[PDB]
Amino acid sequence: REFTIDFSTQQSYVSSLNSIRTEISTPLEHISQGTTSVSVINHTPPGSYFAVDIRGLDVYQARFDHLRLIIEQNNLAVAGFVNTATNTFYRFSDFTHISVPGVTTVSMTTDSSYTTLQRVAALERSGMQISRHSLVSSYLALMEFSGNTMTRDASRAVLRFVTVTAEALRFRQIQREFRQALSETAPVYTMTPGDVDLTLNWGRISNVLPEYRGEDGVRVGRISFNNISAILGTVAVILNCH
Repeated sequence: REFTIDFSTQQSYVSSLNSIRTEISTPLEHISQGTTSVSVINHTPPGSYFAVDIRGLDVYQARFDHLRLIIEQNNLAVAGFVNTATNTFYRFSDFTHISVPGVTTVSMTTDSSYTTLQRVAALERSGMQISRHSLVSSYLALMEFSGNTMTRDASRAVLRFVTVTAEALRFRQIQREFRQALSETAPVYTMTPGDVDLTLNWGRISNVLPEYRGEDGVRVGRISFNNISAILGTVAVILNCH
C-alpha cells in the first residue's frame, strides 16, 4: 500500500492527506459533520505499513521526487525513510518488526523518539520553522545521508518531515497552520508550543474522543476543547483503542 503526499500547492497537499486518512481510518458516528470528521485508524495486523512518497517540493528546481517514508499503520509511527535513488531503507531501532521487501534495510542505532531526534538535531520542536524552502533542504539532508547513525542535519530534516506528514495526519490544526507555507506568497510555519502539546498527548487524546456523545466540552491534560468545532479543527485521526 502506497500513498503520495504532494506539496505542490495547498490543495494537492490537503487532498493527499485526506486520501490517506480515508484509506487507513474510519470516522466516528459521534464526531462527524460533512467531509470534516474525526477518524479512527482501521484495525490492521501488527507490523503492517504503508508507503509515503514525498512529491511536489519544488517544480522549478528540477523535481526533488525520490524520498519515501515508511509508516506503521497501527500508530502512524514513521519507522524510517527510504532513499529510492539508492534503494536503501534507513530504519530506526524500535521498528525491527517492520520489514520492507525489494529494498535494502540499513538498521541504525538511533530510535524514533522525539527525545533522541531533538538532541542530535540540537533543534527544539517548539519554535521549529518549516517552509517550502526548508522542506527542500530537509529532502537534501535525507538524500545525502549515508551511514547507520543519525546526524544533526538528518534529524533536523526528519523532525520537519514527520511533523508535516505523520503528525499532520493525526492533527488537523498542524496541517492547517503549515499548509499556508505552500502558497505562492510562501510564509514560514512556526510550530507553536501548543502544536507540540498536541503531539505529546496523542495517546491521552485518542482515549477520550470515543466517549464524546456531544457534551459541552472536553479537557484532557492542558488541551481545553470549548466545542465540537474545536475538535474537528484540531484532531483528525486518533488511535484505535480497541
